Amino acid sequence: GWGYGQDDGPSHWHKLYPIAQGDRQSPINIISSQAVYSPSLQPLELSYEACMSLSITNNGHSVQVDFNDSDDRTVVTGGPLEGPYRLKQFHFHWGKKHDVGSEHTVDGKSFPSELHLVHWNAKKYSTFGEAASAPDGLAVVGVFLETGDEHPSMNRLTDALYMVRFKGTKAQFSCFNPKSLLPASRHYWTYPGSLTTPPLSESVTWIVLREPISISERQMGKFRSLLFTSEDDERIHMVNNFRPPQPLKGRVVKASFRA
Ligand SMILES: CCC(=O)N(c1ccccc1)C1CCN(CCc2ccc(S(N)(=O)=O)cc2)CC1
Ligand SMILES: [Zn+2]
Repeated sequence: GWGYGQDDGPSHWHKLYPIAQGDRQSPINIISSQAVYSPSLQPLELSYEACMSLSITNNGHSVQVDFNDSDDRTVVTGGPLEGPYRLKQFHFHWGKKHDVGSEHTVDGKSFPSELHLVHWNAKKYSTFGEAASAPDGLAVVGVFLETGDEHPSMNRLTDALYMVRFKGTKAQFSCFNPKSLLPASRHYWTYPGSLTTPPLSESVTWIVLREPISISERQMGKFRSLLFTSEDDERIHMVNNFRPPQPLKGRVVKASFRA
Protein backbone atom coordinates (compact mmCIF):
# COMPACT_ATOMS: atom_id res chain seq x y z
CA GLY A 1 0.00 0.00 0.00
CA TRP A 2 3.03 2.36 -0.29
CA GLY A 3 5.73 3.22 -2.78
CA TYR A 4 7.42 6.19 -4.41
CA GLY A 5 4.83 7.12 -7.05
CA GLN A 6 2.55 10.12 -7.36
CA ASP A 7 -0.28 8.54 -5.35
CA ASP A 8 1.52 6.26 -2.83
CA GLY A 9 4.75 8.18 -2.14
CA PRO A 10 6.33 9.69 0.97
CA SER A 11 3.99 12.70 1.39
CA HIS A 12 1.10 10.19 1.81
CA TRP A 13 2.75 7.53 4.03
CA HIS A 14 1.33 9.14 7.18
CA LYS A 15 -2.16 7.95 6.10
CA LEU A 16 -0.91 4.38 6.79
CA TYR A 17 1.81 4.95 9.43
CA PRO A 18 1.09 8.00 11.60
CA ILE A 19 4.62 7.81 13.09
CA ALA A 20 5.65 9.31 9.71
CA GLN A 21 4.98 12.65 11.53
CA GLY A 22 6.91 11.63 14.72
CA ASP A 23 9.73 13.33 16.59
CA ARG A 24 12.56 10.98 15.49
CA GLN A 25 12.05 10.62 11.69
CA SER A 26 14.73 10.11 9.05
CA PRO A 27 16.34 11.16 6.82
CA ILE A 28 17.41 14.75 7.71
CA ASN A 29 19.29 17.63 6.15
CA ILE A 30 22.63 17.75 8.01
CA ILE A 31 23.62 21.39 8.52
CA SER A 32 27.34 20.79 8.93
CA SER A 33 27.94 24.10 10.90
CA GLN A 34 25.20 23.06 13.41
CA ALA A 35 26.55 19.53 14.15
CA VAL A 36 28.24 19.21 17.64
CA TYR A 37 31.83 17.90 17.60
CA SER A 38 31.69 14.94 20.07
CA PRO A 39 35.26 13.77 20.93
CA SER A 40 33.83 11.38 23.63
CA LEU A 41 32.54 9.10 20.73
CA GLN A 42 34.70 5.91 20.20
CA PRO A 43 36.35 5.25 16.79
CA LEU A 44 33.92 3.74 14.29
CA GLU A 45 34.91 0.22 13.21
CA LEU A 46 33.27 -1.56 10.29
CA SER A 47 34.65 -5.11 10.82
CA TYR A 48 33.37 -6.96 7.75
CA GLU A 49 34.29 -10.43 6.46
CA ALA A 50 34.62 -11.13 2.75
CA CYS A 51 32.26 -14.15 2.36
CA MET A 52 29.12 -13.48 4.44
CA SER A 53 26.85 -12.36 1.53
CA LEU A 54 23.98 -14.62 0.47
CA SER A 55 21.81 -13.10 -2.24
CA ILE A 56 20.79 -10.01 -4.21
CA THR A 57 17.04 -9.23 -4.44
CA ASN A 58 14.76 -6.72 -6.15
CA ASN A 59 12.08 -6.27 -3.44
CA GLY A 60 10.07 -3.68 -5.43
CA HIS A 61 11.51 -0.73 -3.44
CA SER A 62 15.31 -1.20 -3.79
CA VAL A 63 17.98 -3.75 -4.64
CA GLN A 64 19.18 -5.45 -1.49
CA VAL A 65 22.12 -7.76 -0.63
CA ASP A 66 21.40 -10.05 2.33
CA PHE A 67 24.01 -11.47 4.75
CA ASN A 68 24.40 -14.41 7.10
CA ASP A 69 23.86 -12.76 10.50
CA SER A 70 23.82 -15.91 12.66
CA ASP A 71 26.90 -14.62 14.63
CA ASP A 72 28.82 -11.37 15.31
CA ARG A 73 31.45 -11.86 12.47
CA THR A 74 30.32 -8.87 10.30
CA VAL A 75 29.60 -5.97 12.62
CA VAL A 76 29.74 -2.27 13.24
CA THR A 77 30.99 -1.08 16.63
CA GLY A 78 32.24 2.08 18.25
CA GLY A 79 31.20 5.57 17.31
CA PRO A 80 27.87 6.16 19.14
CA LEU A 81 27.12 2.43 19.63
CA GLU A 82 26.91 0.32 22.81
CA GLY A 83 28.42 -2.90 21.57
CA PRO A 84 28.43 -4.60 18.19
CA TYR A 85 25.53 -4.56 15.69
CA ARG A 86 25.47 -7.35 13.07
CA LEU A 87 25.05 -6.57 9.36
CA LYS A 88 21.68 -7.89 8.04
CA GLN A 89 21.61 -6.36 4.56
CA PHE A 90 22.57 -3.38 2.45
CA HIS A 91 20.55 -1.55 -0.17
CA PHE A 92 20.46 1.72 -2.12
CA HIS A 93 18.30 4.77 -2.87
CA TRP A 94 18.80 6.71 -6.09
CA GLY A 95 17.34 9.25 -8.48
CA LYS A 96 15.87 9.47 -11.99
CA LYS A 97 18.39 12.23 -12.73
CA HIS A 98 21.95 12.81 -11.53
CA ASP A 99 21.25 15.76 -9.02
CA VAL A 100 18.81 13.80 -6.69
CA GLY A 101 18.60 10.38 -5.14
CA SER A 102 20.12 10.44 -1.66
CA GLU A 103 17.90 10.44 1.42
CA HIS A 104 20.17 12.47 3.67
CA THR A 105 21.35 15.84 2.37
CA VAL A 106 24.31 17.90 3.58
CA ASP A 107 23.76 21.69 3.70
CA GLY A 108 20.88 21.18 1.26
CA LYS A 109 22.99 19.19 -1.22
CA SER A 110 21.77 15.78 -2.51
CA PHE A 111 23.92 13.03 -4.01
CA PRO A 112 22.80 10.81 -6.87
CA SER A 113 22.57 7.75 -4.56
CA GLU A 114 22.95 6.62 -0.95
CA LEU A 115 23.99 3.18 0.33
CA HIS A 116 22.49 1.92 3.63
CA LEU A 117 24.31 -0.82 5.57
CA VAL A 118 21.63 -2.10 7.98
CA HIS A 119 22.77 -3.62 11.31
CA TRP A 120 20.89 -4.90 14.35
CA ASN A 121 21.51 -5.45 18.06
CA ALA A 122 21.53 -9.28 18.11
CA LYS A 123 23.17 -9.27 21.55
CA LYS A 124 19.95 -7.80 23.05
CA TYR A 125 17.11 -8.84 20.68
CA SER A 126 16.03 -12.25 19.40
CA THR A 127 15.17 -11.20 15.79
CA PHE A 128 15.76 -8.35 13.39
CA GLY A 129 12.00 -7.51 13.53
CA GLU A 130 12.13 -7.27 17.34
CA ALA A 131 15.21 -5.01 17.15
CA ALA A 132 13.47 -2.89 14.47
CA SER A 133 10.77 -2.00 17.15
CA ALA A 134 13.27 -0.76 19.81
CA PRO A 135 15.04 2.67 20.10
CA ASP A 136 18.47 0.96 20.43
CA GLY A 137 17.65 -1.88 18.01
CA LEU A 138 19.22 -0.82 14.68
CA ALA A 139 22.30 0.97 13.39
CA VAL A 140 22.35 2.12 9.77
CA VAL A 141 25.58 3.34 8.17
CA GLY A 142 24.88 5.65 5.27
CA VAL A 143 27.39 6.22 2.45
CA PHE A 144 26.84 8.83 -0.26
CA LEU A 145 27.61 7.94 -3.87
CA GLU A 146 28.79 10.54 -6.38
CA THR A 147 29.47 9.94 -10.06
CA GLY A 148 33.02 10.01 -11.32
CA ASP A 149 35.54 7.24 -11.91
CA GLU A 150 34.42 3.61 -12.24
CA HIS A 151 34.40 1.72 -8.93
CA PRO A 152 35.98 -1.74 -9.49
CA SER A 153 34.08 -3.71 -6.78
CA MET A 154 30.81 -2.04 -7.79
CA ASN A 155 31.12 -3.82 -11.18
CA ARG A 156 30.31 -7.09 -9.60
CA LEU A 157 27.15 -5.61 -8.20
CA THR A 158 26.09 -3.69 -11.31
CA ASP A 159 26.71 -6.77 -13.53
CA ALA A 160 24.33 -8.76 -11.27
CA LEU A 161 21.45 -6.27 -11.67
CA TYR A 162 20.21 -7.71 -15.02
CA MET A 163 19.15 -10.98 -13.33
CA VAL A 164 17.13 -9.02 -10.69
CA ARG A 165 15.59 -6.39 -13.01
CA PHE A 166 12.00 -7.44 -12.19
CA LYS A 167 10.30 -6.96 -8.82
CA GLY A 168 10.34 -10.14 -6.69
CA THR A 169 13.46 -11.73 -8.27
CA LYS A 170 16.60 -12.91 -6.51
CA ALA A 171 20.04 -14.34 -7.35
CA GLN A 172 22.82 -15.94 -5.36
CA PHE A 173 25.54 -13.41 -4.49
CA SER A 174 28.49 -14.99 -2.68
CA CYS A 175 31.80 -13.49 -1.46
CA PHE A 176 30.87 -9.83 -1.80
CA ASN A 177 32.80 -7.89 0.86
CA PRO A 178 30.78 -4.78 1.86
CA LYS A 179 34.05 -3.15 3.02
CA SER A 180 34.70 -2.59 -0.71
CA LEU A 181 31.88 0.03 -0.75
CA LEU A 182 33.39 2.14 2.03
CA PRO A 183 35.41 5.36 1.67
CA ALA A 184 38.92 5.67 3.18
CA SER A 185 37.67 8.00 5.97
CA ARG A 186 35.63 6.80 9.02
CA HIS A 187 34.49 10.33 9.95
CA TYR A 188 30.73 10.56 10.41
CA TRP A 189 27.66 12.37 11.67
CA THR A 190 25.29 10.53 14.02
CA TYR A 191 21.77 11.20 15.28
CA PRO A 192 18.78 9.20 16.60
CA GLY A 193 16.25 8.51 13.86
CA SER A 194 14.01 6.06 12.05
CA LEU A 195 13.61 3.61 9.22
CA THR A 196 13.12 5.66 6.03
CA THR A 197 10.41 3.30 4.69
CA PRO A 198 7.26 1.96 6.30
CA PRO A 199 6.85 1.03 9.10
CA LEU A 200 9.01 4.16 9.83
CA SER A 201 9.90 2.86 13.33
CA GLU A 202 12.08 5.14 15.45
CA SER A 203 14.65 2.40 16.11
CA VAL A 204 17.75 3.60 14.18
CA THR A 205 21.05 5.07 15.31
CA TRP A 206 22.12 6.77 12.07
CA ILE A 207 25.83 6.93 11.21
CA VAL A 208 26.25 8.96 8.01
CA LEU A 209 29.82 8.90 6.64
CA ARG A 210 31.32 12.26 5.73
CA GLU A 211 33.19 11.06 2.62
CA PRO A 212 31.31 9.80 -0.47
CA ILE A 213 32.39 6.97 -2.75
CA SER A 214 32.53 7.37 -6.53
CA ILE A 215 30.95 5.16 -9.18
CA SER A 216 30.78 5.74 -12.94
CA GLU A 217 27.76 7.08 -14.78
CA ARG A 218 27.50 3.66 -16.54
CA GLN A 219 27.38 1.98 -13.10
CA MET A 220 24.78 4.48 -11.80
CA GLY A 221 22.80 3.76 -15.02
CA LYS A 222 22.56 0.02 -14.23
CA PHE A 223 20.57 0.93 -11.03
CA ARG A 224 18.11 2.95 -13.17
CA SER A 225 17.67 -0.22 -15.38
CA LEU A 226 15.91 -1.96 -12.43
CA LEU A 227 12.10 -2.03 -12.39
CA PHE A 228 9.47 -1.37 -9.72
CA THR A 229 7.28 -3.83 -11.72
CA SER A 230 7.01 -7.63 -12.15
CA GLU A 231 7.78 -9.44 -15.46
CA ASP A 232 4.18 -9.22 -16.85
CA ASP A 233 3.35 -5.56 -15.94
CA GLU A 234 3.98 -2.42 -18.05
CA ARG A 235 7.60 -1.45 -17.20
CA ILE A 236 8.10 1.29 -14.60
CA HIS A 237 11.79 1.98 -13.85
CA MET A 238 12.95 1.98 -10.22
CA VAL A 239 14.09 5.61 -9.74
CA ASN A 240 13.50 8.32 -7.09
CA ASN A 241 13.13 5.59 -4.42
CA PHE A 242 14.03 8.03 -1.59
CA ARG A 243 12.24 9.75 1.26
CA PRO A 244 13.08 13.47 1.56
CA PRO A 245 14.43 15.20 4.70
CA GLN A 246 12.20 15.27 7.78
CA PRO A 247 11.96 17.82 10.62
CA LEU A 248 14.85 17.71 13.11
CA LYS A 249 12.50 18.47 16.09
CA GLY A 250 15.35 19.58 18.37
CA ARG A 251 17.56 16.46 17.91
CA VAL A 252 21.36 16.88 18.28
CA VAL A 253 23.48 15.89 15.23
CA LYS A 254 26.92 14.87 16.52
CA ALA A 255 30.08 14.89 14.36
CA SER A 256 33.27 12.83 14.86
CA PHE A 257 35.25 15.72 13.24
CA ARG A 258 35.48 19.53 13.10
CA ALA A 259 34.11 20.91 9.79
C1 LIG B 1 7.07 -9.78 9.99
C2 LIG B 1 6.88 -8.32 9.53
C3 LIG B 1 8.18 -7.60 9.44
O1 LIG B 1 9.24 -8.22 9.71
N1 LIG B 1 8.21 -6.27 9.10
C4 LIG B 1 7.00 -5.56 8.89
C5 LIG B 1 6.27 -5.79 7.72
C6 LIG B 1 5.11 -5.08 7.52
C7 LIG B 1 4.68 -4.16 8.46
C8 LIG B 1 5.41 -3.92 9.61
C9 LIG B 1 6.56 -4.65 9.84
C10 LIG B 1 9.52 -5.57 8.98
C11 LIG B 1 10.30 -5.76 7.68
C12 LIG B 1 11.68 -5.16 7.67
N2 LIG B 1 11.58 -3.83 8.16
C13 LIG B 1 12.76 -2.98 7.97
C14 LIG B 1 13.41 -2.95 6.64
C15 LIG B 1 14.19 -1.67 6.48
C16 LIG B 1 13.55 -0.53 6.01
C17 LIG B 1 14.27 0.64 5.87
C18 LIG B 1 15.63 0.70 6.15
S1 LIG B 1 16.54 2.19 5.90
N3 LIG B 1 16.19 2.73 4.48
O2 LIG B 1 16.05 3.10 6.92
O3 LIG B 1 17.92 1.80 5.96
C19 LIG B 1 16.27 -0.45 6.62
C20 LIG B 1 15.53 -1.61 6.79
C21 LIG B 1 11.09 -3.80 9.53
C22 LIG B 1 9.65 -4.24 9.61
ZN1 LIG C 1 17.56 2.73 3.11
